[PDB]
Amino acid sequence: ATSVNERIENKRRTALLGGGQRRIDAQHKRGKLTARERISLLLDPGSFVESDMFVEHRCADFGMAADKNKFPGDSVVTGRGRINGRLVYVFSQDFTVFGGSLSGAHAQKICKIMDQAITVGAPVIGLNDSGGARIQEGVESLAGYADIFLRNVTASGVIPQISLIMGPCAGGAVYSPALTDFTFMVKDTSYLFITGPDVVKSVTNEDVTQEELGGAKTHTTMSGVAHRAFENDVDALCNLRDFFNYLPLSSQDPAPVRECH
Amino acid sequence: DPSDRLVPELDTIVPLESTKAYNMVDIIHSVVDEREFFEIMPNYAKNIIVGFARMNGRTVGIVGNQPKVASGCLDINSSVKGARFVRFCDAFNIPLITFVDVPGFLPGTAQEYGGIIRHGAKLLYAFAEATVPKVTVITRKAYGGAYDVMSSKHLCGDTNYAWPTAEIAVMGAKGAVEIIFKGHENVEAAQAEYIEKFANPFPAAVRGFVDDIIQPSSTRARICCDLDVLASKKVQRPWRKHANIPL
Amino acid sequence: YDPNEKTFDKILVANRGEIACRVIRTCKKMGIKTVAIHSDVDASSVHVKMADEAVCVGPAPTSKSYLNMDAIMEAIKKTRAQAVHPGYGFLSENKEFARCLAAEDVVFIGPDTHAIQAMGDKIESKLLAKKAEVNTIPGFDGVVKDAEEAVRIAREIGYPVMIKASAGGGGKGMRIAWDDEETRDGFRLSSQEAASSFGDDRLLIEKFIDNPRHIEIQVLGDKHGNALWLNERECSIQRRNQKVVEEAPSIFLDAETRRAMGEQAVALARAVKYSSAGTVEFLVDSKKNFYFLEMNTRLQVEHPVTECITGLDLVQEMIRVAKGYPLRHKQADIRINGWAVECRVYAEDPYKSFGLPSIGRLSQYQEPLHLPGVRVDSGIQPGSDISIYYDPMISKLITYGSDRTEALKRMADALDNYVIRGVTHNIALLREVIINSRFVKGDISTKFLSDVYPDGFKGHMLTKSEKNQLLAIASSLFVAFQLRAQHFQENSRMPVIKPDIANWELSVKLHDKVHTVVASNNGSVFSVEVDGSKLNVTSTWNLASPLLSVSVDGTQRTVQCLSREAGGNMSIQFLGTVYKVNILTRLAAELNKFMLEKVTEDTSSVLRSPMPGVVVAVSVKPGDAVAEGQEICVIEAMKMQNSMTAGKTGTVKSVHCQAGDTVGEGDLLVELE
Ligand SMILES: CCC(=O)SCCNC(=O)CCNC(=O)[C@H](O)C(C)(C)COP(=O)(O)OP(=O)(O)OC[C@H]1O[C@@H](n2cnc3c(N)ncnc32)[C@H](O)[C@@H]1OP(=O)(O)O
Ligand SMILES: Nc1ncnc2c1ncn2[C@@H]1O[C@H](COP(=O)(O)OP(=O)(O)NP(=O)(O)O)[C@@H](O)[C@H]1O
Ligand SMILES: *C(=O)CCCC[C@@H]1SC[C@@H]2NC(=O)N[C@@H]21
Ligand SMILES: [Mg+2]
Repeated sequence: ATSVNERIENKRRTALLGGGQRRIDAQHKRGKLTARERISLLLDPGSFVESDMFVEHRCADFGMAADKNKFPGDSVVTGRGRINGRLVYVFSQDFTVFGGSLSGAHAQKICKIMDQAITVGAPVIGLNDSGGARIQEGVESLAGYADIFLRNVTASGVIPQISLIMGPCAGGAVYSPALTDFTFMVKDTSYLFITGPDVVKSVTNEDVTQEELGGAKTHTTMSGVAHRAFENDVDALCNLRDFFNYLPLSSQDPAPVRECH
Repeated sequence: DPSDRLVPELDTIVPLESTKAYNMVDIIHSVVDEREFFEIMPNYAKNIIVGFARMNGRTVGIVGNQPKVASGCLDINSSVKGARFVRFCDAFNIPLITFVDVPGFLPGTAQEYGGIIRHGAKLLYAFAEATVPKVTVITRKAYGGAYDVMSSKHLCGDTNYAWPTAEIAVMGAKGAVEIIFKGHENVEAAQAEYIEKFANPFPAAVRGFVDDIIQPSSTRARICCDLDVLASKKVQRPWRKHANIPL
Repeated sequence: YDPNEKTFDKILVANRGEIACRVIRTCKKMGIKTVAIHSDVDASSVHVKMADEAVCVGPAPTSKSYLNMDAIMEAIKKTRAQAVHPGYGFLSENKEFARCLAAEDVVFIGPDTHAIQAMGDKIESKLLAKKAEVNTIPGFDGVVKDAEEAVRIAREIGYPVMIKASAGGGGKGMRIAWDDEETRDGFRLSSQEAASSFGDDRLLIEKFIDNPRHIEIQVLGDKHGNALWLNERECSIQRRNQKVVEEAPSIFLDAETRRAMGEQAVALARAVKYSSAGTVEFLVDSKKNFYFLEMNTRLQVEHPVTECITGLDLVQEMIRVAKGYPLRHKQADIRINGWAVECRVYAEDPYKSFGLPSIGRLSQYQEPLHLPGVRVDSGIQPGSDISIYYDPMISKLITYGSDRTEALKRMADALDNYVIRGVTHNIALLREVIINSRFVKGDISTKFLSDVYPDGFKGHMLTKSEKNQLLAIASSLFVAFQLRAQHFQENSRMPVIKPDIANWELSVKLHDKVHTVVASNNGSVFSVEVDGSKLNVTSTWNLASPLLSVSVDGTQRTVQCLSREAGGNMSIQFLGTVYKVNILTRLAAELNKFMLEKVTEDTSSVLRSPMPGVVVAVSVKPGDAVAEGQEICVIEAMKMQNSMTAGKTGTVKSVHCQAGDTVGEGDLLVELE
């Protein structure tokens, strides 16, 4: 008798249920969805293959050596699927686990997915929702950010890249959507800034709130960082599918041709 | 001009306290041959330094920060000013030499309303796309994503060095202490241990993110020998008509 | 340098600069552990790293770092130092320091408290000298209380009489009068200024000596009652009553007068019971008459130059005396061996009032240690900084030789072969003094600098031949740079076709004149024709070394290229002085006549705030006419303090920004120029 089977079920249920039911309820309280159902809505049903499900972070400092600070998946869901029959690679970030802060495993999974996509020659779609770099990791988060930036720069002009912010993205994670071809946001729930309002108050001594500092309207009306805005997530995902129906799979293929009437 | 000339004057140019400012143009004059430096745009966006110089007779590109102006923080103008020069040096096979002293990006409402993200991405892309050999030296400061934007090791950099007074950290010691040990509500000692173990270049050195920690007086010799070695660099990239600059 | 004899094991050096380095050298050569102190600023000095342990003493100002008694007290207690060395200045004269050190267990390297107390005041010193049957300047006895006393005394001593401020000193408080009404107004002025200077208000009347020579006498004593006079010295070239050029052997005096002065100094030292190294100063007139004036109870700054002529180590002997051993020499064991000349290098501008303090950071620093018979005593290294709280002292250059002429030539060569970049120095003045005809002949006095340059120092007046040499050297260097610019590497795709120009026609502008120069290259030899005159300039033509030696018509010259610009401007240091030239081709010179003269009158009155940072403090006082050597204020911004320091003379018409004043960028701070 081996307990290596019930362990698989426990790990799978922990990955599917995220970081707790209370955090999921808080997420739904603000009218914001979860990563797995986002991926299910975006991709065709029955065609999503998940990879790197059992990956865990290797931090051993500031008390995360205990079990209470250990979560499989590490606040990111990656895999491949099909949209209207055409292959695509997609990654989504989970705000439930450590606020979506990026760590070694998170960046490693993204880098592996991007490497597979550039090798095969398929587009990349990213749903960005992260609180920034993991503060306790140290230089590891900086290394992950730099590697992701390098892979974003390398793949530019070879395969299309799309970013879709659904939550508060701050810190150094804001430079990855800026290096992609197109950027979209969601009204009243998505934010994009480098420094928080508290730092603004501390430094320049001028009163400002988060919404006017990094809201969807600010970046979509007179800032030129985002391309379009959507009121909620389902309509945003439907429009993202419609837009992806336009783009070719790679720079080596001609513009798509569809039946006309 | 000998390539192994020592520069003992740099052993104390960096103040021991972290609140004082200094001139990077002095260091640039110290390192380059015959102390000749053709500065580009000297009166525009004075928080960054770009220009043309020679090392062992070979033309090189110089990029660095100016802590005397705006504490060396990056802003909208300096981003494009450095990015265009880096791209031009890339286009014609000119090596790049980098001096890093940055605490982050300039904050406020004007920079965010004006689109600081696009120009930061401009500079980051200009450094990441580089194929010519690059040597980077860290003098005092490297905080946040500015360290990655400033030609870190993970952007296909060649060699990186750090002075003994340098240090690499995610963000400020005070902020890190107040955001990590929130429940403990005791920052009297925690700050002391945090600055004792992380306010030094050792966490980056032990991970291999920087090659060695060198004395400031051997910077010219190290850069000269590295540039001589790295003259035959060739790197291949996937085919494409052109890439997408974030302009 | 015998180490067999047992001496102290640890020594403390409570000073800074070159003297600390010399003391550390002397103790290291004797195999003695050394202890050093330093302020917060001087944490990277040569003397703090050249020693072994270091003990901070306090902040930057000298009132709290080197004059702070308690800090030194715990320094000795922690280091368990068996001895202490004051150097010169600072606490080398304060008697309370000596007594408190000698109280518990610590020996003080210096004179006893009684001797310092005796020769610490100008009134008792002259009385003791008169009791010591040594010659003294005739003058009034006692302190004059009113101008009536002064004038009646002036009846029997004459008009050339100088009213002197009793005690204090520092080259101030001496006023010259020649008339009864002049006497009374000078007495009133001295009485008024005595309170401002020191507050003692005691006044001294003494006969002025016209055209005096300052002859310097060195004496050494012990605790066993033995005194030696180590020849003499002459310190006559002074500005602001401070010596700059010193000569160890005196050319004025003969053996008889030297012996008489030495015997008088030894007798005075015996009367005072001096038991350390000390000095006695005399004034000698034209008629070979000498009078006593002041005794310094400390180590003299001019000790190395009198060590060169005798081969004796003053610090070693003084340390041994402090231990208790008697002297190993006799008065018949001291002889004069050759000649020695010493000049003092200052971080000051010799173009304004014979010297004005300056600040900066040294980028290049090299000493001519490879030249024959050159000794350098410097407490500076490349990368060092010159502050405002201390002496602008840089280095002491000492040369020796078989006679006066060889020593002077060697010192001139060393001055020409000395590299300092970053701060302005007085090397030009020092090199100009030693080549003067009067100084070479030997007719100098305390007022030598006040009459040879009535309008102040202007530089080196170069003759026609020297002007031609300078023009030829500048043209040769310009053509050498132009020729070096054309040496590229092989490309194998587009070969380079070098131009075949033969003769270079140039136009050189020096001062307010234009000279036509024709230059030709024949390998490593240049043929230059300057207005008909023909000269040949040859050298190795190294364009990277700071020092370049050239041969102009056989004569060997050393030049330095301080600055060079593509516009034709060039700064070259020739014969010590810095000359600015403008070199252009004939076509460029002809075309430059069509350029309108650019006028830059500007306003330069309102000093708008460079950045929105808040002015944390304003060190200066409203309404200041200070030219240089001082900053204005410090501005705090973005966790950083930035200072709008100005090296330009800006008159303060009015101060608009005070301490703790918030100002945005573009706001007038202080009305300056
Ligand atoms: C490379 C660039 C850098 O060096 S960035 C340095 C970090 N500077 C910062 O200001 C911290 C970044 N975080 C933020 O700015 C804000 O929290 C933002 C991103 C706006 C999040 O908004 P908000 O929805 O209100 O967060 P929250 O109050 O719900 O917090 C919930 C959990 O999220 C986590 N979180 C957040 N950021 C990080 C981070 N950088 N690293 C690790 N964890 C992070 C928090 O730990 C928090 O957890 P908990 O539930 O309070 O226990
Ligand atoms: N009776 C006098 N007659 C003519 N000149 C005098 C007379 N007394 C002083 N002087 C001049 O004033 C200056 C005195 O200098 P000095 O005796 O060194 O003062 P000091 O400040 O006590 N020196 P020191 O303490 O050793 O640094 C000299 O230049 C003298 O020429
Ligand atoms: C002081 O110790 C640090 C607090 C101020 C933060 C400043 S603001 C701009 C720089 N960017 C960053 O992330 N920290 C720096
Ligand atoms: Mg005197």
